[PDB]
Amino acid sequence: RRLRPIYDYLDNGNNKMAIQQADKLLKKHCAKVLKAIGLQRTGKQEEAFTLAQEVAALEPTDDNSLQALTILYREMHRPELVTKLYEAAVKKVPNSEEYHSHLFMAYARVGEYKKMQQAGMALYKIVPKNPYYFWSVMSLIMQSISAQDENLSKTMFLPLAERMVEKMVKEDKIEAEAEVELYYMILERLGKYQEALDVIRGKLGEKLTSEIQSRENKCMAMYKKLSRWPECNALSRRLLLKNSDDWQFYLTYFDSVFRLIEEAWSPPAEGEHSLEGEVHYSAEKAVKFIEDRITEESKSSRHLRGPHLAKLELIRRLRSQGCNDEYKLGDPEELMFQYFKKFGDKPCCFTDLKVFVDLLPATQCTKFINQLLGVVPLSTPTEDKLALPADIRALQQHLCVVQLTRLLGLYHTMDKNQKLSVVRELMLRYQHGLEFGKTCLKTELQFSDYYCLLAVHALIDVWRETGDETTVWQALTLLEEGLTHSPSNAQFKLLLVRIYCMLGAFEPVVDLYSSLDAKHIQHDTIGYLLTRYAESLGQYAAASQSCNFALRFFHSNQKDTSEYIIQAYKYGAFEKIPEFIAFRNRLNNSLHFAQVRTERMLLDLLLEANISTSLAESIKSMNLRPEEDDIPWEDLRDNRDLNVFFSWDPKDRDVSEEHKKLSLEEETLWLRIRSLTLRLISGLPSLNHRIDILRLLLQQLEATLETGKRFIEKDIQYPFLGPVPTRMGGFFNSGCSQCQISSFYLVNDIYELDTSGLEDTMEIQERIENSFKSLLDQLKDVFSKCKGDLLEVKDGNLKTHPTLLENLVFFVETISVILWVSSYCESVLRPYKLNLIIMPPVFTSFQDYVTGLQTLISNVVDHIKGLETHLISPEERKFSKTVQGKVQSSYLHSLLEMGELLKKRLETTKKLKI
Amino acid sequence: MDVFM
Amino acid sequence: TTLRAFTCDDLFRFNNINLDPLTETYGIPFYLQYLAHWPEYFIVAEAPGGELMGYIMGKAEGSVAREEWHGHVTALSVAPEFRRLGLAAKLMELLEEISERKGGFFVDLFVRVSNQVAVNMYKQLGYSVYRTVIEYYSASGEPDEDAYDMRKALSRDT
Repeated sequence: RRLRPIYDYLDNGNNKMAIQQADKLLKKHCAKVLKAIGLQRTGKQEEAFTLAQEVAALEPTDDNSLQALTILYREMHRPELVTKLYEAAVKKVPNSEEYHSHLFMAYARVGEYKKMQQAGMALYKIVPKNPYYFWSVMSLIMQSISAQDENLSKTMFLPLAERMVEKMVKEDKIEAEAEVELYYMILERLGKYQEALDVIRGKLGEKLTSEIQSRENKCMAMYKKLSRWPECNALSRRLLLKNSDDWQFYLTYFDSVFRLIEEAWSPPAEGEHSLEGEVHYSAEKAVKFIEDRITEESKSSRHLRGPHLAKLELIRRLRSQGCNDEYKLGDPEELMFQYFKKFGDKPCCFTDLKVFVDLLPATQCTKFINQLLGVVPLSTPTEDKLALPADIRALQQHLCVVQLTRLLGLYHTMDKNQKLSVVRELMLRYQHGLEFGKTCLKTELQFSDYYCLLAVHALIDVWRETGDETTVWQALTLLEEGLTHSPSNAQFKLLLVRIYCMLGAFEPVVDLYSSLDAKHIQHDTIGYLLTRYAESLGQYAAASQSCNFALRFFHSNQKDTSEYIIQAYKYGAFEKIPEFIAFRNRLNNSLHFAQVRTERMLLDLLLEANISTSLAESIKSMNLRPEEDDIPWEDLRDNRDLNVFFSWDPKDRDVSEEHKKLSLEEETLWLRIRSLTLRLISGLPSLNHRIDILRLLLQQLEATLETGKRFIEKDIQYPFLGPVPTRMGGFFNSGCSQCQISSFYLVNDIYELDTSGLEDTMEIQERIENSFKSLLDQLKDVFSKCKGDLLEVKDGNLKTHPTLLENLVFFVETISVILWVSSYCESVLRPYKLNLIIMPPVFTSFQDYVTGLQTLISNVVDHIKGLETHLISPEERKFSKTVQGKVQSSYLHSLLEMGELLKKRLETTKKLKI
Repeated sequence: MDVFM
Repeated sequence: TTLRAFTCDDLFRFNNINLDPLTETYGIPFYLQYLAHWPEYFIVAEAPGGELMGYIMGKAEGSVAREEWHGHVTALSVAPEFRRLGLAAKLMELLEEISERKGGFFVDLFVRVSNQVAVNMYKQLGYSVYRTVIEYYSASGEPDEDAYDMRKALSRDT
């Protein structure tokens, strides 16, 4: 019982698992070290590896030891050490199934595709079971999706797999479903679509009846890729007659019908028109079908919105070829009006009328809205008040009319006074819409929350088109009221995050992003709102926590998705493995992962480098070298959402594709700047004891700082709900690019002086002196540009200045780099001055002046004394005193953190005075 | 909806 | 509405479905397991232009020869701008049909007893009530909410 009693107690929590195991040394076998290390591998890597590698070379051949080592190795992001166990356990004993299967799993984990096929074939030869012969074929395709774009993808790997599978179709050993799935996959990959359609449409497709429509959805792809149209139209109509609501089949039906009208298709004389029967030819046979679907849906108690959208899709596509020949479909205005009349009281009347709104004549967008407003059951207007709805149905029917008036381009023609009367009206409607839905369960949105968003998208619009600054506070009070009434709307929290960030306050942003529970995958598509503004506004604790959460998610992603790609063979998937690989690559090549990595490294550096840890000891603990970047740069993804904000803007000024492309390009430029700065900083340690690498990163950095500077001149105007332009535009205004380039030049000059010496280098010493005297004059200009006042009281308003806080975060991020570089030069000058004369006496003045400037900047980070002295409907007059009380207490927190960091950094200038 | 873990 | 299968690379798009106080996100290993093992009970609905309307996860894990081969429902959501359309009834009907075709006894479900919307939806579709798990939903500081285990028997078969 020494293997169960001593082991079951050896995994209690941490120490009862370790102490009972650590006491097992003098108590009794081959895996006690591994049992002890599994719970003591928390932070110490060497003390764990000294037993891990000690026990991973003794020929374990045990389920306990192997299963513990395959977890210890996978947890430390070292899976390559796993495969070397089971093969080491296989060379001693040719295990029947267990060890060979585990070895194949370890191969598929580590990623050795071309080595997993041989293991699978050997395991099939040992025991002739069926699901082992197809693991080999799946590995043979895995080693064909990696090395793509070559003859050894359709002539060396895929055809071999097709032959290996057809060697078993001749027999009767293919009785399964994953087998047919994988065979269809291999046939589609080679390009034999005509030969892959028949393996489904024949006899091996009957076993493929597991998913809902896994047969008519795998025949459709082949019918498309073969350019076989009528047998696609027949399948489309035969699947529409079953649902009459699927959009994915209305689309293919219309595509195939118009392509048959283009090809001038004619039916055969005998038998059904195609392999699926009853193929439609022209508009008449394609219009009667839609006008029959509408009628057949009219006699049901479900009110489908399929046919009503299909008729508009058809009236678009017919008009896209010939517009003068209209049969009976009718004007798109009347169709949209009747669609609003039917599906008006539903929340999805806008997002269905949006896509078809191009059908309007582009001039009657002010008559169509007046026609829609005639059917809503509204009250009497002139009761010295506004015309208000009466039910929850006649309120949604008007909210949709307001949204459509927004999208048609009517709230963008008014000029700063009608565009505020509109906000007043949409606030009256919101305040009245709270009488309904008074008994909501706190998890259901109020019925008129989208009356507040339409009164915030029209206030931020005025703020961005006039620079008023008296409407941002109104929008903030509106969002705070709407978020205290219905405290589960995520649009309110996202807009408050955005507006607080664009005002300069970040503390409420973290308190609001912790509210909307952004869990794991959300950290890649919504966490960018936090990573972009965390360390930009001076909040270093919140930035550290955000970077830590994102990094935890991405590393768990790597490990867990590798494991669950292992676990798609055991359950016979064989069609998600390419999908799981594409997903894992899209999640490791993400644009947000690179940003979080570089920001985490730079935060660690400029928070605990040369302060509580030497720069060399803090670079060694991050595995940084100036010659290797773990960033793709070619497969950078940008999988941020960018459409999580509801935007009713007029479909041409909300988010183009050019805007997403430009946002990705600007993010890549600034990420290249940040990564190059990090890699250059990571050479100053170990530059003293090569400079031929830190002299090429300087060329790259000064080329990318010109690419970015020419990008900023291309004055791009992102929408408010768009991609949030990066700090690069604010990195060049407050001069800090040149203020760091003039230091990375000084480090080069100091290295040249060191390799030459203070003997006959009178031309280098003068250049070093001039570089000192010209770098201090830029460190003073940064200060002169960042000197201001973070909060005014100008004419009763507040007039928040966030630029004076971004230019004050950049100054800290710049004098940190300048102090690192200076601490390098002291390392080169101290031994010289010890060995014993014009250059050290100017370095001493440079140091005594950098200290005197850090003192000035740490005294102008005494805006706390100028902010704590600020004084600053009957309920809208109370939420302003909380919005402003949040912005003020966020500026105070930011200034406190920056002042504390500068007070901790100014002490490090006592190790540079030489 | 099930629990997360 | 387009009813398709929840392919990965849609995990980057349910941010109008999963930004609710009642819908969870479950992490990536959960989604990958439910996509590898049971890809039949993972329908998703997509509007005319993009706009994921709402998905339905689901599994069928039991043991036949004991009358416990049931089809679970491990998630269900509809985007708050696509509700009251009959979408969740459609997805639950598809899950019942799928879990009946593979010879299941009953469909199971775990609905936290705080929201009367979901409970009055399942009492109306046909779902009876089974035991009430106490302190089921772990957290996320907030209290724990007991969970009605609902069961609907359908077309008794092994």
